[PDB]
Amino acid sequence: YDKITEEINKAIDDAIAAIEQSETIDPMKVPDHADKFERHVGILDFKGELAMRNIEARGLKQMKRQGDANVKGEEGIVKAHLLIGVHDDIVSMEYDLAYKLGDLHPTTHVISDIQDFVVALSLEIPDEGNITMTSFEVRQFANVVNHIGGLSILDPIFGVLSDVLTAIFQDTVRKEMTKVLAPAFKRELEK
Amino acid sequence: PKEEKFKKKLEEELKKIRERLLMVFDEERVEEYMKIMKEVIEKILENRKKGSKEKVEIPPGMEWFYENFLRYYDYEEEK
Repeated sequence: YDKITEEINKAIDDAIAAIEQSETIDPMKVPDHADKFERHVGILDFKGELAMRNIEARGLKQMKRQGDANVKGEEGIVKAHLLIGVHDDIVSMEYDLAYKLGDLHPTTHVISDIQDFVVALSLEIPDEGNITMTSFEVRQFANVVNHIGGLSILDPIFGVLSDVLTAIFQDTVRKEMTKVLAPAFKRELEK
Repeated sequence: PKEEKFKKKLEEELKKIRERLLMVFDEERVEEYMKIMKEVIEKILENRKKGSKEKVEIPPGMEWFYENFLRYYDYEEEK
């Protein structure tokens, strides 16, 4: 099993090294997003809209394999599960947020910090030869800390925009980062 | 001393909060919310002044403000 684990780790580190030398990964562009939101905090009821533009992720170049590759032997087929992470660095997204709440329509630069950004993948290998990536997904972010310019941490507008942007990250940003990360890993692993 | 400067900065932050809320809601709701926030602030400060670790009772919806004001106060005791 050690030969299998070493070959998988070697392929994964070669993959990661090729990925880190791609200008698409750091910085990574994210498609512009816009949403409507309703949030009820006590007596305050916020009904508004927001638009994130020029979204850019930084810190993915420090991607590293986390732990030994999980090797499984099922029905004469090798099945691996792996985690590749950026601990010791934070993935940081910078973007321009234009939000509208009633008469207020400000436009501010925002910096959101993802802690413990890590991706999970699953490989299927016929024991004779060749690697097939069968699953790939960016993990649900442990914590997304938003730094919105112009707003105090005490401002209710800050709390509302923070909650809405965190939900947007746990949905839209995660999926659009998966759309970039999955095919490149597929290329390196299956070649 | 430093706590007077803290109180002044906090009152300035509250003034800005009120002025921005008046751009979204009506003055009745804005001022009532300001009252709620000040009550929460005074409870938190009174709790901390006695070196207590017991959590204060927070009205519904103000838990986010509870955590954010705790962080804010801790940052300003560092600074």
